Amino acid sequence: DILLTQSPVILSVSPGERVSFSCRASQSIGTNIHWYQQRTNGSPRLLIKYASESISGIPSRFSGSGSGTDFTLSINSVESEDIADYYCQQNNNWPTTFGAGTKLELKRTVAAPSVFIFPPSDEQLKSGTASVVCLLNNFYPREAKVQWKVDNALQSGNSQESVTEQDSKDSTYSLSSTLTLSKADYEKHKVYACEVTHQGLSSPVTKSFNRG
Amino acid sequence: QVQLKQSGPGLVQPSQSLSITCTVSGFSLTNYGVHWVRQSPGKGLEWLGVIWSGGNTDYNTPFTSRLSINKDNSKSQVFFKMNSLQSNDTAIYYCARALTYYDYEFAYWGQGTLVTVSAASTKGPSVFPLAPSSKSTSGGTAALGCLVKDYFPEPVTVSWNSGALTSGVHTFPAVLQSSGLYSLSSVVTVPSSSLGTQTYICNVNHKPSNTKVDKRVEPK
Amino acid sequence: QFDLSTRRLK
Repeated sequence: DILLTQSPVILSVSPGERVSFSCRASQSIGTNIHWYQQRTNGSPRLLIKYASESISGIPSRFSGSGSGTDFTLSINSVESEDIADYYCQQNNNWPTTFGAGTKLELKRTVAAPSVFIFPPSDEQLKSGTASVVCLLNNFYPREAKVQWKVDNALQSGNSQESVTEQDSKDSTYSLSSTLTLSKADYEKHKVYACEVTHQGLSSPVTKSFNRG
Repeated sequence: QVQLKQSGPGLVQPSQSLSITCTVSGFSLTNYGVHWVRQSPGKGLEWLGVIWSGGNTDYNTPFTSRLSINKDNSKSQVFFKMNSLQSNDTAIYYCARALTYYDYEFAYWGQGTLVTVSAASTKGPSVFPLAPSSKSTSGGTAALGCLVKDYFPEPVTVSWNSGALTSGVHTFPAVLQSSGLYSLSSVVTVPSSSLGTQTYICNVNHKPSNTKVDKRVEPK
Repeated sequence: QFDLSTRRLK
């Protein structure tokens, strides 16, 4: 099989800049290469066929070049909606094979998260478990720290985080931190606090609530 | 328009078989080949095989013995069946159609079927409200959401107000808990003044367990 | 590395 090597694994650019994706083949494949865009939760979308041929309904900012072993997908001026992974495909040799993909990330201005905290529902407490949720909304860059405290006791290892993929419209991220405890411990304490550290804040932001 | 719609996502026991149906429209199977491609953590995009206009099949070398593709032209259906799945066969499976009948430039894709190979049982989620409050309001914007807890396998879909609410929606990637069940939250920010006037409902759908829940979310 | 939850490289 042809090995297709895409480089680099991650590209990071700002809107309006040109960007180029590289695809190298293990032996010559003429111009038999196609390029695909994959967005979050999406199926691959055909951008360019046969190295440089345009595809109906694909924006003009996409173009391709190359022949032999070395190929390039270009975006002449990057838009926020181009945040995706990109894959090349050869079909000069059976079977058709795909490269491992390059991730496109967008830079933007620093944006501080908005922080919200949600106590567990009475509904959930009926089941014997309490989930306390801390939401950090629309921030940049991705790195942030969430620290839980129950009655001044620092919590560790009893929470999980999830981060959305980069927003296609404003390039920010969102983060959820869920602190999980039993109904019994929850009823045993009063003050529930999520302290958030981020580059866009001039000091840690604490959102808290007293049970009841 | 041209469309490829795949059967719902499902769990497959180890050593057991995977069956997916691809129902097409916008073109006739007697004129185009339908291909099958998957996407795994281990091997990325991987072409599995094809059934041509005339019914001939090709299978990528590693699958010549455990793969079978068939079709019903009159019903516009293509059937994929793979045998003896190990856990590294966990992946997204797609059916695809090319631009020209003989070619491999995949211009049309199915939505993809997330396939989980695991011995565990299906379990539907519980849906708990993430109630808006003053602790979740800022600048006349309130945040609110739904906690979709303790389900297996992935995925669940979540929408808001039956699709009419999409702006300001963030539905988080599922995380695997220690219990081996997944969990996620879906949040939305809205004007706080609309909380007394508008209804907010998260539509949670977990197909593998046939669980559909509409959860109304109110200030407490 | 491809992640089945987001369908994105992680």
